[PDB]
Amino acid sequence: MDVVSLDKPFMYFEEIDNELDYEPESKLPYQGQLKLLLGELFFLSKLQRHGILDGATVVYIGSAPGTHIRYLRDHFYNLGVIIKWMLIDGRHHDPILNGLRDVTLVTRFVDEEYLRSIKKQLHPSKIILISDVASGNEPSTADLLSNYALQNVMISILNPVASSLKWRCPFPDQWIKDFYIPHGNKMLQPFAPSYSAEMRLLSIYTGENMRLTRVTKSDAVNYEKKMYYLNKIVRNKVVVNFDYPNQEYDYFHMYFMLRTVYCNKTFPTTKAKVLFLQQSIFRFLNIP
Amino acid sequence: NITLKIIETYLGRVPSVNEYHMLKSQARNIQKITVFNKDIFVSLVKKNKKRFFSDVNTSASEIKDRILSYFSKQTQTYNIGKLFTIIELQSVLVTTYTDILGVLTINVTSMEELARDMLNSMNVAVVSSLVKNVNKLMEEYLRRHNKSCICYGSYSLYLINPNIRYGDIDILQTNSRTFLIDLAFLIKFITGNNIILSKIPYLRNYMVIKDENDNHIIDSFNIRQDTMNVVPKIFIDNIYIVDPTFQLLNMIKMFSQIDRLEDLSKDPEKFNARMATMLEYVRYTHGIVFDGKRNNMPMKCIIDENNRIVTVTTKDYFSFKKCLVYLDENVLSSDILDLNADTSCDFESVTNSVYLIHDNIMYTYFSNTILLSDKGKVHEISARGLCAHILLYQMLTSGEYKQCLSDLLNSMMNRDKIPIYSHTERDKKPGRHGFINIEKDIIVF
Ligand SMILES: Nc1ncnc2c1ncn2[C@@H]1O[C@H](COP(=O)(O)OP(=O)(O)OP(O)(O)=S)[C@@H](O)[C@H]1O
Ligand SMILES: Nc1ncnc2c1ncn2[C@@H]1O[C@H](COP(=O)(O)OP(=O)(O)OP(O)(O)=S)[C@@H](O)[C@H]1O
Ligand SMILES: [Ca+2]
Ligand SMILES: [Ca+2]
Repeated sequence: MDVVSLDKPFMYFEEIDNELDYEPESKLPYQGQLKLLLGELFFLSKLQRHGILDGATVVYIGSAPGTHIRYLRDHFYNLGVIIKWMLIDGRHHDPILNGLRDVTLVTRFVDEEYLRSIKKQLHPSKIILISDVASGNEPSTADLLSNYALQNVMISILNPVASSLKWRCPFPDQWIKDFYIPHGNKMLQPFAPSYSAEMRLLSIYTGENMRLTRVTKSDAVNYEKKMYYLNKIVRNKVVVNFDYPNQEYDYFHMYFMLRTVYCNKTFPTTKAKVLFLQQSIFRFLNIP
Repeated sequence: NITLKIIETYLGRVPSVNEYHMLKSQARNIQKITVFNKDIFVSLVKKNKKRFFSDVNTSASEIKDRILSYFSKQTQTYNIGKLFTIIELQSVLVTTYTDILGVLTINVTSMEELARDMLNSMNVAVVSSLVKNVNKLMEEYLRRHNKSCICYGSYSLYLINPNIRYGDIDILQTNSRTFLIDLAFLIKFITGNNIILSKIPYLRNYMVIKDENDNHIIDSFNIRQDTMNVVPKIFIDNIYIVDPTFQLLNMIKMFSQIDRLEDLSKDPEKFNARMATMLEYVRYTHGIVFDGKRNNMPMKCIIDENNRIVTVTTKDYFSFKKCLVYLDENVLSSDILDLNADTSCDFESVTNSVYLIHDNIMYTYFSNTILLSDKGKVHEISARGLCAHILLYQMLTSGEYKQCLSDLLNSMMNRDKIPIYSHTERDKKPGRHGFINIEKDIIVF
């Protein structure tokens, strides 16, 4: 009919092995919070796994309202991972983040000056950066470029050991000029909008070497086609060899993310663990 | 509504606008604190003092005041940050003290020569009394918390060989912080002296309690239930100890660290006893024969000094052709991400490294210095250390390791000392020195 069988979902952009010409003609409640929750839980779990999360200060820029962050915070807190959360945004965060000694809420728009300020304040704390900065229709290429310039500024000043940055390449037909972004893995996001080309650039820095790679209009053509193929073909399929209550691709993808998450409760099978985590997450986000 | 009355009672005054807003969400834990019977607690702490700290001369009255004083210091604290701290720490006592500290109140000598032989070939380089009390308390602790606290090092070997002398008791726990906070308070209340809990950056999930004068009291490494479940353990005297076989493996990896060899020369006798005890155990437990025969062990280790990666040809003993051992953990972590590998096996402080088998190549990190016998040449002491590091993984995953372990030990026999020409440095591990300062109402991580 329109089903498929896969060994695994596409975890990173580089894995997508096909393309389709985009076509200008191209659901869950709080699905945006679920998108961020899964991606960050995945990112932070990876850092926990490789030992960099331990004792770190997670600096989150553009985190408001940040309801989902209260879930991440309790998850790691209950695993006994010591973390200092610093949530920064021009706007206010959800009240459930208030009254917690390990989380600092800062309401203010970041600029170079401010970034330098908290770096002095946090030093010598190991810093983990997560950026979800925006700027109302679809952002212009000029706004996106301004955004990536700022994210680079964050990295260069804050000198984080690892980062997760919002990454959506300007569309081909709206190219301005080439620009640079940190070297890293471009993590695909389950539950992102139907035709979203947005992903999460994950980087683990090596000493004083900020690696910067150029993004070209040619790369833009590629981003648009690969993502269109993924959104149009792959994400619309039901995965038949995926033994789960919901065989939708997005749930299949989610499963490969949640299976990497640690839990002190012991389960018989990975499936039982992922099921528990999923319910726990949906329950928390008020998703049926 | 009821929240305000909770907060007002807790603070012993009427909540200012800011205070009601800030503490509003903690209303639940605060009530738990207020409702907690402070008399039974004073009783509990006293009972504890008599069984484990009788030699501490302080008034039962002196104890009571310290305690009641702490459970009411909110009524005199107006800084919101300090308040959040007091509430956090008080809750740990209210919710966990009874379960943690409350419960507390109800063939070798033959291998000695083999040990000297092995150690001599490697010899080529160049604290408050509260511990006596805390130590005795941990002896009982290990017995009442078999599932959440495991022992290793001296004490664990002392239980096997009473001749072993031990200065402290090394433990891994699934609840270090809660435990350390509870213990810190117990000591604070009995002693009256301000202890500080601190977290060390270059150690994984590590925390230590030091006294008013920075004297070491007790430390602990935190591990998740996953890790605790896979750590090779043995049941002895109603306590779990890390399998002496696994500890032997770590000792071998440990001698690769320059500092440790320097310790070996200062006092060779200290290590003979522990070495011998473990050798004994393995021979008896795994039927390992000690003939100077063991081939392919010291499996070729080639250093690429510029990229700081030691290649270990393992195709003789394992399914994976080789094992790339990184000396910089951040480089390993980044390279693993580049491989799109999301499920590297982590064992935290137990191995101080992740292990990944990808396209039949193992990727891992070595946390000790790598000794060199010559330019670009790995010293056989480090080669055994690297080999031992890989075997830890085999043990943690119920894989094959017996023959290799036999080969490893036998290769340590009848060896001529080889001088150390140089060594690699460990990678630097960034981070702040965190701490909890009870009397100052400060928590900084
Ligand atoms: N020290 C205490 N202070 C206040 N409430 C307590 C205390 N101990 C127990 N409780 C209360 O009694 C219940 C739990 O009893 P337990 O804490 O498990 O046993 P226990 O009386 O502390 O035994 P001890 O440790 O044998 S020596 C809960 O309702 C607690 O709130
Ligand atoms: N640098 C290291 N590398 C690998 N393993 C280590 C290292 N340091 C310690 N270990 C392991 O942890 C064990 C205990 O640490 P220790 O401090 O040596 O305990 P201990 O020798 O029993 O205590 P004392 O004061 O010397 S009696 C050692 O026997 C090793 O197996
Ligand atoms: Ca010890
Ligand atoms: Ca110790």
